[PDB]
Amino acid sequence: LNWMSEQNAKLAALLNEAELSEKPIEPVRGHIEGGIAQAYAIQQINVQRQLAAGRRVTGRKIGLTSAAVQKQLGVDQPDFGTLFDSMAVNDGEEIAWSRTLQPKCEAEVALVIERDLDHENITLIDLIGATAYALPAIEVVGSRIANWDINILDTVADNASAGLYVLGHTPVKLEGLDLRLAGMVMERAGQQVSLGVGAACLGHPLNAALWLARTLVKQGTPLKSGDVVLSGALGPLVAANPGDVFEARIQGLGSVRACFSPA
Amino acid sequence: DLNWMSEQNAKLAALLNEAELSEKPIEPVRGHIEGGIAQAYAIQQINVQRQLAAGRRVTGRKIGLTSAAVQKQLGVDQPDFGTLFDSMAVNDGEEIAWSRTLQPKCEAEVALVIERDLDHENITLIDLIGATAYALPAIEVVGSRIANWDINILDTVADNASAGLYVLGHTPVKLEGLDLRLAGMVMERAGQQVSLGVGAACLGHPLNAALWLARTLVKQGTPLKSGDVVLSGALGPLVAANPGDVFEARIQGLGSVRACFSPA
Amino acid sequence: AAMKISRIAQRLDEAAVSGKATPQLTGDDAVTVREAAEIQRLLIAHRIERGARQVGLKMGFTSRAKMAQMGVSDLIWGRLTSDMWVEEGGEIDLAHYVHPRVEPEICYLLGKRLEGNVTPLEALAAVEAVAPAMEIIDSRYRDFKFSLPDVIADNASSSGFVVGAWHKPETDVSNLGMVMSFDGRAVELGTSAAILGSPIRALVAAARLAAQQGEALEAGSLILAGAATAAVALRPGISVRCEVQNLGSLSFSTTGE
Amino acid sequence: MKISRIAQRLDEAAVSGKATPQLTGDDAVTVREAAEIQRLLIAHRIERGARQVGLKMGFTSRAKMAQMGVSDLIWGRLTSDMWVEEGGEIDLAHYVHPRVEPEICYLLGKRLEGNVTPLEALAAVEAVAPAMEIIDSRYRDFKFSLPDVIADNASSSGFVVGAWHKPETDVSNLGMVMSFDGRAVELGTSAAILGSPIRALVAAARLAAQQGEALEAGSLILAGAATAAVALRPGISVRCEVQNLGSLSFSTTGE
Repeated sequence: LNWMSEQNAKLAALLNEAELSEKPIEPVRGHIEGGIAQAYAIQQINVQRQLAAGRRVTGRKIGLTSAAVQKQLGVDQPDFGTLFDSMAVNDGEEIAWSRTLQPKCEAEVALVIERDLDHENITLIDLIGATAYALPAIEVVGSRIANWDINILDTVADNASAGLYVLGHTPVKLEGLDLRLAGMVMERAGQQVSLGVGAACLGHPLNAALWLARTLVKQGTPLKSGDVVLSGALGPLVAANPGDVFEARIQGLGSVRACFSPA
Repeated sequence: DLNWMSEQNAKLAALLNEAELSEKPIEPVRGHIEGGIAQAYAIQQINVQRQLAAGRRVTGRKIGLTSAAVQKQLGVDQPDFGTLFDSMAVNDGEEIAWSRTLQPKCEAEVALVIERDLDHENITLIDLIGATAYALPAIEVVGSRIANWDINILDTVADNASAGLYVLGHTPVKLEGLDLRLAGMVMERAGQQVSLGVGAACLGHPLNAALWLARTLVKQGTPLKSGDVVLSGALGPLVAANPGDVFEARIQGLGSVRACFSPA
Repeated sequence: AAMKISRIAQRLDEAAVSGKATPQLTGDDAVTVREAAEIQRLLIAHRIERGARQVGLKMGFTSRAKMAQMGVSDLIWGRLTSDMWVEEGGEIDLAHYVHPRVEPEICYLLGKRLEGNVTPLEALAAVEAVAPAMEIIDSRYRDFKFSLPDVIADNASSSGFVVGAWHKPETDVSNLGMVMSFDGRAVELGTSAAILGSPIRALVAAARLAAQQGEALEAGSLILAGAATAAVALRPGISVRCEVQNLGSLSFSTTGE
Repeated sequence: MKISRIAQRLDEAAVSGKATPQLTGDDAVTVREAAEIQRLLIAHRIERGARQVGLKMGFTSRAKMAQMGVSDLIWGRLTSDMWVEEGGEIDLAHYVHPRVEPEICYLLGKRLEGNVTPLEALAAVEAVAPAMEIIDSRYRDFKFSLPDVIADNASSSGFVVGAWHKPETDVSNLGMVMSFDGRAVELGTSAAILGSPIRALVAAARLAAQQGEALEAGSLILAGAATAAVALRPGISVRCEVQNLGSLSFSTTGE
């Protein structure tokens, strides 16, 4: 009702300036007395700022997908961030270091949506019919806040720490795909930096997409045909460094490489 | 472009058109281009309009400089595109008249058939995957209207990215269940391996180059349309073709295609 | 061979048999890695003397992260024997154990003998079938703080093993998901990719380690490739299950209090 | 008399990790001469306690052969000390100046001898796998000599193999990505090995019968290099990704 306040616009502007100057800032949770709702409002102002610059909302990212991580942040539910055409990377493409900000990588299942989920009370059945295929993905999260010092208010206001998203090229339909026991390994320089399984992502990647679909319908911004949903971490995040090449493999889904350029 | 139909551009386009009709390559036109790569695309565009005026049909686009090595030798960090017409189309095994080539060179490529129009701004990989119907094993026969292939970025783009003929295979293969990053490529002639490659050589992946092309076409006001065929890029080195030559290209998991040149 | 080697082996063997913890070596009982090797052999000889036989091997520290955390430069292996076998779907009394933990693993059945410096290629040519498994591990020491030589002498905590269904040897086990659960709720989540990045790598290592002691992986051996997740303390009255992508599940229970 | 000292200086270079000059004028060798240095070169490794475990074909291409002015392939015997654990690490200090190459490896399940067809060859194969050859010329600043390369055992030094794949797997035209720390250094296809790897197995058996040998059961055959060799350097992850055959890797130690 008051999402477009002077306080929110100041916080949104701060995070936006941090991204442009490539210089992180002090935490903002101390300036948010409105709870996670005010943080979502702050995220929203930067979403409109990106739309007003002619960018395209290409999807959403789901965060806090394990009860362990929800518990550290004092929450009993996941968080969501907004993806844009500028944040997209294809498997193997060089990632310019200036596109990251304290980058970390997480292997996830990307779900492409082919039907709008605009109605209230979305079910798992609505989500299955609206899901076209899946893609192996590596999310490259980033932080506009200094040294990743973030509570739920900081991350949600900072677009749930979204940076980039790396997607694979070969789609795989849900029929004949077991996303619960799908094994995950992410490697860097032949080393296993992240280990996981589909079940780690809220029990199943569709449990997270179903959570998001309904959260978005209550925020007045539902999922749309063509949107890519990054369903959540399959394993722990690994901090990325210039020139790093992480390769994630999801059993039955495929592989994807995030290549960071140096300097 | 605000002046893509300049008197200078028309002269260069007619020069290249004439070089092709008389089967006689001309000298490099890079000296005459001062507007850079944009002026070169306006020149390719004039010749496109010339072909449409003769009742020809645009059937797709070709992508060149799909490797960083080749990009570097032309002073650029991006690929180029050319326009394909129905008259350039060849089927697997069909005899190719020598008159239809000009300094012919062969390259194995992945052909992508489009089934949806990508007319909007900020086309994503998701849009492209949804607009790709299937793929065919292809052999591009490039040609130069500039003599002895003495070309720079301006000569090739202006000369329709050195496009020639495109030989397509007959059997479609859907993308789901097709690994184009690791697909092996071999092109043989008289039992010899004349070109070797993999899908990754084409800008990392054929859909990487096709996403570049779709995006560039929207910025030039000529988007990819349904039915268009995208010659995504070389999976290996170019081999000069000679009369009577038969080139076979195999793309593991995609199929094979033969380019047979007539004996002139 | 030494009086200390015999004294520690016998002390470690009764801890195992009684299910009561025994103290670690400090100063007088301080042991060489080479001393631990001899204690490891005598510890197994005690079991063979009671009628059990050697039936396989288990690899320990099967990840560079693991060797890094314990400051080691190679993995540790343990010998498995007919008496550590647990019926799949069976029950175990925690009373015959000191403080047992459960780990999910990938198991290989050798169809032919495997010896020496082998390629992954050659390793799987001698494999008959593959299966998911759970290793029950038990450090027999009391108030244990990590010392490499103690675990070698304590047979790398070998104590129990349970295996699942037969699967073709060409099954891809490089990155299968794994869910270990107590009473149906997951206690550990991971992938078989945790075992050296590719489980066959552990089978190659087992031939390497066994050749060091002039041994070989004989036809019919059960090789536990390594732990895909961290071990979990077992409790009484629980159903322990291991579910693996493309491999089915395996289970066993613990007696009630 | 001469052959024994060339063999020993060549052998010296390998255990030492230090380069040695090419065979010149006085020590100049004949293909035949180079043949005995190679046999004696392996004899030194045997003496040290290693055994012959396979073969490696070189110049496995008509282009590579014509480029070196030869009409046939060359090979080198593989010994157990050249084995490198897959996922392992190597110290470059033990090498004079080594390069890596991606190949196809066949594990022979039965003896193969003589002039065989492609059909008979694969009937003797237990499995196939992707592989990487670690090559190392012992010569310092080498100006190509056929006899030196033969006498230097086709620069054989290291070899690593990937996972078991069924022997009927079509390995005729598989994509190969050899990379250093996740970035490709070489891009190719298995089609590079003579136009079909099974042809290198055929040639491997024709060449072994040339010297009264045979491809024994359980041997390892490295069909050939599908791409150009890339020089190795410290602290790098080396991986070979092959279409339908998975990948294999090994590291180099840092300074």
